[PDB]
Amino acid sequence: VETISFSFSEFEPGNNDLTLQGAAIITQSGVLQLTKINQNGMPAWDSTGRTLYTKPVHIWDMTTGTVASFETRFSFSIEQPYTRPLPADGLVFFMGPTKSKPAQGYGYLGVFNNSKQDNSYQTLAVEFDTFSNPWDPPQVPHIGIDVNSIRSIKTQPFQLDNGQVANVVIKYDASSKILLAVLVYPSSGAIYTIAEIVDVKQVLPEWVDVGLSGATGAQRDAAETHDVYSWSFHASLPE
Amino acid sequence: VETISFSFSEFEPGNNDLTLQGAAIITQSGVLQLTKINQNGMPAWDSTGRTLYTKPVHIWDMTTGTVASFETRFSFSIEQPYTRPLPADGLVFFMGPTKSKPAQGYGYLGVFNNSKQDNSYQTLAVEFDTFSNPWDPPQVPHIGIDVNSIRSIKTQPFQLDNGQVANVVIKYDASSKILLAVLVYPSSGAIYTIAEIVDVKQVLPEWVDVGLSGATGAQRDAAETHDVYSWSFHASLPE
Ligand SMILES: *[C@@H]1O[C@H](CO)[C@@H](O[C@@H]2O[C@H](CO)[C@@H](O[C@@H]3O[C@H](CO)[C@@H](O)[C@H](O[C@H]4O[C@H](CO)[C@@H](O)[C@H](O)[C@@H]4O)[C@@H]3O[C@@H]3OC[C@@H](O)[C@H](O)[C@H]3O)[C@H](O)[C@H]2NC(C)=O)[C@H](O[C@@H]2O[C@@H](C)[C@@H](O)[C@@H](O)[C@@H]2O)[C@H]1NC(C)=O
Ligand SMILES: OC[C@H]1O[C@@H](O[C@H]2[C@H](O)[C@H](O)[C@H](O)O[C@@H]2CO)[C@H](O)[C@@H](O)[C@H]1O
Ligand SMILES: OC[C@H]1O[C@@H](O[C@H]2[C@H](O)[C@H](O)[C@H](O)O[C@@H]2CO)[C@H](O)[C@@H](O)[C@H]1O
Ligand SMILES: *[C@@H]1O[C@H](CO)[C@@H](O)[C@H](O)[C@H]1NC(C)=O
Ligand SMILES: [Ca+2]
Ligand SMILES: [Ca+2]
Ligand SMILES: [Mn+2]
Ligand SMILES: [Mn+2]
Ligand code: NA
Repeated sequence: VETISFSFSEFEPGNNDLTLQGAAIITQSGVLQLTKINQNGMPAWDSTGRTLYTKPVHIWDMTTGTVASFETRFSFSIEQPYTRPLPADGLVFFMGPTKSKPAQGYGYLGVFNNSKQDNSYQTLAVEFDTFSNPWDPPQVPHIGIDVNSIRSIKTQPFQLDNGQVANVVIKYDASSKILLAVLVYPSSGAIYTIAEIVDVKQVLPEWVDVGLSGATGAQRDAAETHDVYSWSFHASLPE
Repeated sequence: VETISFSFSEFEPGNNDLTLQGAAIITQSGVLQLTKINQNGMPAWDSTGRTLYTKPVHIWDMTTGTVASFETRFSFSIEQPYTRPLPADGLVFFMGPTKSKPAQGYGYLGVFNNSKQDNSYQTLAVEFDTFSNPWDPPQVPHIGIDVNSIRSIKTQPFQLDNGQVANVVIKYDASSKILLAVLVYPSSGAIYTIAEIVDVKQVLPEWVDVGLSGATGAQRDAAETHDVYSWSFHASLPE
């Protein structure tokens, strides 16, 4: 069995196990600020930032036909400090082709280039979307399972606990082809779940990068924090 | 859309919306004790108890082919206070034929009669199993998805937080046929998930009872509490 796993209980600046793209920085206190926080402590609009795990993950093999099972977990907080305009745009965990660079910001969350359903993306993502774009359901925030498109195949509305920490669990079972995501707010005890059938060999390349991305909006103060406090991942490819 | 739903933030004695079976009592403090607590506060062995919602739930319709989606949530605690022997047996949420009475206790959890795979059970269940029977995985406790058998089609080990309250979310989407279950321990933050494909059209009857059952073990002090503090449910049958 070919397995790979990492576990960041906090984030430390400088360590070359994570690549920081765009606006993403790691604070001295250990927080991954995906999008920019101004000097006054307020989130900046027109910001996009990602991080990628530096080593690639073997997810499936075309010769042997085997598909890996995987699971990722992270804790994040989104603080929306303004009533007007609406906050934007969200954060997302995404898996796709290696050596990728930040795509379009705003409602494309740094992962996609437009709203088109296109297999050439080769990207699977679980989004936590805070702004209702024309391709979105009306309710925000919502969890979404994104398969080669920012237009989710499945969405689940959830109520933001503004400024508080959420715990995310995402798991894929290759035998059932079930992709599963759970959000828990320890502050309130709220639990949200979403699941859908994802055939990974049809979606992802054989080797992928895993990463996290966030984006703020396209007009002044259409913004919110996208802080991540911890991140772990594990995959096991049968041989 | 044919919809049914209930919600108990606590339980009160006498409420005719819940039928109590076997050893199940509702204390004055509002707790549903599925299995017998002795007068010294210690859980009794050789105990089986269940509760049923008094109204049936329309899960699917034969003439139209539509299948309902549903979700249940409850909080429970299991305390294992004896150092010997091993505790037993667990508790379970189950859906099956209406007007049912308690089945066999011990490892059958008050829901099944034997360890057979028998489609005439017509019973779907999500178990939280504390004793490893010959048909069980070796790890206990574990979550299990039971389809017409106490022999789970899928299990997930989890670590008991002795005496602490756990929150359970169980969700079924009829379109993807994904049955999902989540357990969260607020006391520790632990999160556990499990999911598997279930075609309730081939499993459950058209109308079902929903319920909770618990059982202690078959020898002295092979026992533990099975207390439930809240229970909610919701099903929506498309038309
Ligand atoms: C969202 O949009 C991003 C911005 O466009 C995409 O990124 C760009 O992707 C293109 C590939 O389509 C990259 O361009 C290539 O760069 C390589 C390496 O230098 C060149 O070898 C390659 O050129 C050769 O192939 C071309 C056909 O593709 C031929 O036309 C050409 O003659 C060569 O034979 C090509 O470079 C371009 O060639 C055409 C010229 O007009 C152009 O000037 C020149 O750049 C490009 O580098 C890349 N940009 C960035 C910032 O990454 C992005 O695409 C995804 O990511 C890239 C890296 C690839 O992995 C794609 O397969 C993938 O789709 C896309 N993002 C997503 C998620 O879709
Ligand atoms: O307000 C945040 C959203 O902005 C969207 O872009 C809009 C932009 O703010 C401006 O108003 C422009 O004139 O219109 C576009 C809408 O097409 C952005 O697409 C969305 O994701 C949010 O960031
Ligand atoms: O110890 C608890 C378990 O008991 C199991 O029954 C056993 C019983 O305890 C006694 O030892 C008897 O002689 O053997 C049986 C095993 O067949 C019970 O089946 C299990 O669910 C637990 O309750
Ligand atoms: C389970 O036991 C009860 C009581 O004997 C019986 O009525 C029921 O038909 C049994 N079901 C199965 C599948 O054996
Ligand atoms: Ca959006
Ligand atoms: Ca058992
Ligand atoms: Mn969305
Ligand atoms: Mn079991
Ligand atoms: Na905060």
